[PDB]
Amino acid sequence: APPALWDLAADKQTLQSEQPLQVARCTKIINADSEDPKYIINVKQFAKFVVDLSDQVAPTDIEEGMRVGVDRNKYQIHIPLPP
Amino acid sequence: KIMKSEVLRVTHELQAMKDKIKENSEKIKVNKTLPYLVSNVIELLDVDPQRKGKCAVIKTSTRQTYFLPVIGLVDAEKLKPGDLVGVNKDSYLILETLPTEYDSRVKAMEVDELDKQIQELVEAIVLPMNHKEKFENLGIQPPKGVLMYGPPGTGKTLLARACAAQTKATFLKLAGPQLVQMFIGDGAKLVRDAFALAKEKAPSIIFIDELDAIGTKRFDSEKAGDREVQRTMLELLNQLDGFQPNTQVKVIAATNRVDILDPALLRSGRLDRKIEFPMPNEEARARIMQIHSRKMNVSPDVNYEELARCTDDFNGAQCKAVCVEAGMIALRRGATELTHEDYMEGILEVQ
Amino acid sequence: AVDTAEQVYISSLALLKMLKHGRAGVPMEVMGLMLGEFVDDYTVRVIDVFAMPQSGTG
Repeated sequence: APPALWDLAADKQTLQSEQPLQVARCTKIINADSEDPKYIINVKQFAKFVVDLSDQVAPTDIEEGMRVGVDRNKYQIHIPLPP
Repeated sequence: KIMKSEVLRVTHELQAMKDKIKENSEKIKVNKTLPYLVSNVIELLDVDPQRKGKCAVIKTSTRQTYFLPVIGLVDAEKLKPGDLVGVNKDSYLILETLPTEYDSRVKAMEVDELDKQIQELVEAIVLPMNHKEKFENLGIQPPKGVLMYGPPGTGKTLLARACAAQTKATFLKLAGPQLVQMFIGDGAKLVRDAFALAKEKAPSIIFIDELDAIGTKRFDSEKAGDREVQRTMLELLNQLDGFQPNTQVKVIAATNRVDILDPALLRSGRLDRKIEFPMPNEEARARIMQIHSRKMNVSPDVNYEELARCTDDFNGAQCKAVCVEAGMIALRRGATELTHEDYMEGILEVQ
Repeated sequence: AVDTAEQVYISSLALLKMLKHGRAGVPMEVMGLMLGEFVDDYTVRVIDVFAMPQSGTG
């Protein structure tokens, strides 16, 4: 409880920080790319989804068979991740 | 010209149409831009009794079957049981159909960016990409299937691979055992998919090897493991006969041994060209070896007699291996330039 | 910092238009607008109600 005290006091701005980053599509993994505007992505539920690349992620930073964070609403990719 | 004065009104109506289609053609871009998932499409002809019967069978990736007819814009390559189709929310309609093939994996096999006989060969592979414009007047129909065979030790594989570089087109690699798998009924799918990629892509180069081993009809009646590539070849010939699209990109076949041959392989669409190799000469091999080694730095004094004489029943890849071997010890010799004796030394080394 | 009691007046117009909008209530996201005149602060009346064309953006 004492280590969680200062953190609980620091949990105040988390409400205002809750609006972004909150979206999770559960990290669907891609396969290949036929063309740059449209990419084919296969979720772990074995359902293939297609979405255009956002402006926040460079096309040169995309690797074949790489797991990245993807929005479950706008369906686009806000930020990638190292692992 | 008083009767032709009514044409102006018509043109005004037409340009008015062109002006009023701007919006409905504008909404297309924003509506069809992002299909949310991918579903499998299967064509099934229904009957309504215009009121013409039209329908289709859909399969979602979530394994939920729905109902829907055939709609969308003008279709050409569509209506085929393919995949990767555009779909909107709850609409389950069809907008953009793109074929990526099925189970992709077989397709990404590989990505590639003797004078008298090789002359005929070069002319043979060049002419379908060249003389097509002259084939109208002359009425000359280019051969499709070409059979390249001969005694072992020729090196025809890397020779044809070298000609593939001369074709400047894309080259593919398919072997005999690659057609043999644990599953069943793979032949039809493989052939149809390969022909699909050959239909969609550029006029690339397709070369298969070892058609003799997989084409064995096994005179002995006891047992054997593979009957599949037999009927696969039969179906291949069937599609190379009864199909008009066969005028499209050619498929090159090669056999190592002449012990097994199918009399039904004779046709324009099927195997046509037959060239036997009567113990290929030396000086020619020395010539192509010179062409291959012209890039590397070598002291420009060569008798060629020793290297031509010391080569007996050796492949082209083995000659390139002789060059490589000659380059191997030249590094530890301390010399920055390849010598003459290093060639024969390499010959006596690896062979 | 003053707040009163507001009550939304609904007529048969907006109701029926929202019923047609109910038939238009397909899973595809739709838009709509409401019009009226404000006599005062604590009362609100709606009269003119129509629909909007569908879009892929939602």
